[PDB]
Amino acid sequence: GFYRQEVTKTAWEVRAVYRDLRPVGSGAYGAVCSAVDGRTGAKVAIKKLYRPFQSELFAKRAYRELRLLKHMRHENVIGLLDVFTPDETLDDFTDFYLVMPFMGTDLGKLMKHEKLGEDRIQFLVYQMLKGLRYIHAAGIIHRDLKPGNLAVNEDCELKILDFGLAVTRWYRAPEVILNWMRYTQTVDIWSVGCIMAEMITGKTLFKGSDHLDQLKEIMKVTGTPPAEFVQRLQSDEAKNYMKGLPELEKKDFASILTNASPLAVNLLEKMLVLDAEQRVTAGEALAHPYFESLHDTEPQVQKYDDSFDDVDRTLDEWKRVTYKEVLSF
Repeated sequence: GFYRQEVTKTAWEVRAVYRDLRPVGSGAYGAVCSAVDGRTGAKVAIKKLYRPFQSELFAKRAYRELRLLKHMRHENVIGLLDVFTPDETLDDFTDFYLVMPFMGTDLGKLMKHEKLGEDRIQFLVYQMLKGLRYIHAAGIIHRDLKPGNLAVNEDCELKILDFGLAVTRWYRAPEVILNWMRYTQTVDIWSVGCIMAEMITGKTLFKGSDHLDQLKEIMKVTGTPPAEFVQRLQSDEAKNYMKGLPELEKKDFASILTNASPLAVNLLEKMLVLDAEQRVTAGEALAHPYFESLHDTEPQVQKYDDSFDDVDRTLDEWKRVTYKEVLSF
């Protein structure tokens, strides 16, 4: 009395090298399939961009994603193995595909599926910080680091995803919630801290309903910042808001993270401070004694020039520049 049917029937056109296409995930900007590279035999992930040239905004974002992926060459940062288009000429150019190493899962699902002891947590945070140090050395800020953006394979190797293209705010720095200061690289550090805390205790550290509730939950732990920090804020609304907050003392992280080693508590105390200038950088965090047991952790990477991304272009010009990028691979 019933019949089965596939309802989403999207069509892919990929190089003959990649065999065994299998869906993995979807997204607003593209869909991902697993495949096997016939040459090396390695497992790869192929992302088909979702209508990249339906609008000038989508085209700009696809071009920036492509250039960011081409620029980064680090083991803890997702990179490009290949880029291709099935279209034969520029006038027919409508779809292009990105090829990346295949990661079995992301840290978000892993936190609910797997036991994460001290050693695996240490290694994962270690890889996060190395990838972040590489990204920051290139002058790029992730700005939206979360467990879903951290891919992990079977070897506990980690890669950062969706960087520079800026669930939503439990891992956002306080300067991102209120937009009260110019963003620095250390915003990503805050995210790591949150993630690391959630890795240790198994509970979201700062889980708020609305934005102001997020800041309430944050300052319950960090305490109110000194008035001097409030006077250096750029936003006037945030300044007036922080003025009228009742005084709150800093809570001891050992009481918060009851099942954390002293070194973990120390590193987290240096990561989760309200003033971004007082936060350790990725390199300083990597030098913490918490990572002493791991092999030593500057990257020589060219500064990323975003001027080419900000050139005002028509859709035809976006298609031509993206086509050149695709063919230049």
